[PDB]
Amino acid sequence: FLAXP
Amino acid sequence: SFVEMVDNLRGKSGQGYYVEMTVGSPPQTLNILVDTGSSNFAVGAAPHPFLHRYYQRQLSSTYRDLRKGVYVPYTQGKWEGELGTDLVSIPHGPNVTVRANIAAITESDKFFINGSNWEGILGLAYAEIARPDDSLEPFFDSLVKQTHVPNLFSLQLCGAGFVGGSMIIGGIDHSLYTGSLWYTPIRREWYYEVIIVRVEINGQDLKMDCKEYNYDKSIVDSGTTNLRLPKKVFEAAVKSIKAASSTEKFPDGFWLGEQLVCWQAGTTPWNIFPVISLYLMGEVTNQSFRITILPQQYLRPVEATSQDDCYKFAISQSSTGTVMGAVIMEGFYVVFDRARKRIGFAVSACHVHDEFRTAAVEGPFVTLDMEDCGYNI
Repeated sequence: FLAXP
Repeated sequence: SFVEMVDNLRGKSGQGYYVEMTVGSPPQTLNILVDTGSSNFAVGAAPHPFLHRYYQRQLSSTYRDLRKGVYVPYTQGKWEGELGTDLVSIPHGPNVTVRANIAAITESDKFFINGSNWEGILGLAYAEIARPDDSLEPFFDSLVKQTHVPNLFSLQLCGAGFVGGSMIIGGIDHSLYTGSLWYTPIRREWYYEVIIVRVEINGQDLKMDCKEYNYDKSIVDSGTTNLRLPKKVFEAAVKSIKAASSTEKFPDGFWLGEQLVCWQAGTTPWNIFPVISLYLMGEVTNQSFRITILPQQYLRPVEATSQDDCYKFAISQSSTGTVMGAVIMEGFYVVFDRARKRIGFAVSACHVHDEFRTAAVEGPFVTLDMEDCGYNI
């Protein structure tokens, strides 16, 4: 699981 | 009291831990995955080969539609969907019911897992990383705002041997862990970011710059399977683990989790693999505690057949920071103390271990310049 920041 | 919530997580072993929830009016039951890595509530809302059911907005009287689309990318997999709201509830949680933002997952790629028995995802992180921005109160933030539950939950993920767990909403169940709780400050409320100040393999310092361990960030994340390390740190840990366990030689492809290791049932020589220790910045100035997993946390079991047990190496590399996923959490009771901006670990009363070793939380340890360990920009 989030990806990016 | 919290006994109603003990044992409320199930899991198809290696496919993620999920808590049952109901959505809408009348309430359609769905198994939701528990994910402290993401901050988005999202349920499969249209058919897919892998999921045996989904969310039919059409049949929910309490369902509104927000009229804005959403895209979420996970380190593994991604989906896009439509943003609604609706009434949410949890059977084996608090008897409360809120209106909370929901993403209806209408398109996905390598997200849902075949046999996983879940159909949706509960992002428990903070709003700063919600998609498409921080105007999307994450489910929990609403659950607390709309009810009396206190700002805190704790997770006890339970691994398998040769799957279950408990998500305690709003409190700490003292029956799930042994010994003391130890707390590391949450560095910033976005991911659940923590700061690691020292790494040891069978007690041997990895001897790298403190920054390198938190390179980018190090987060606690129930959604991720492996313990994930930044490249310099990974390649270093693989050498040291290879070193210690060298009592057996090994395919280069095993440490990449491409090949599995097999032994005649039970004869798995746990004792030859090193324990792993993370030291975390403690609550008290110039202080720190450590946590230690066993081979039984980083060698996830995998159901080839026969009279042989097979394991996959669950430590892998990462471009985006340390990720203390299930491999770590499966050994502790983790308490996400959002209220007091901190995270606690205690030895989980159900972590797989052997007669001669067990997982550990232990402290304190005099460590200086710990603030100097966090990375920046």
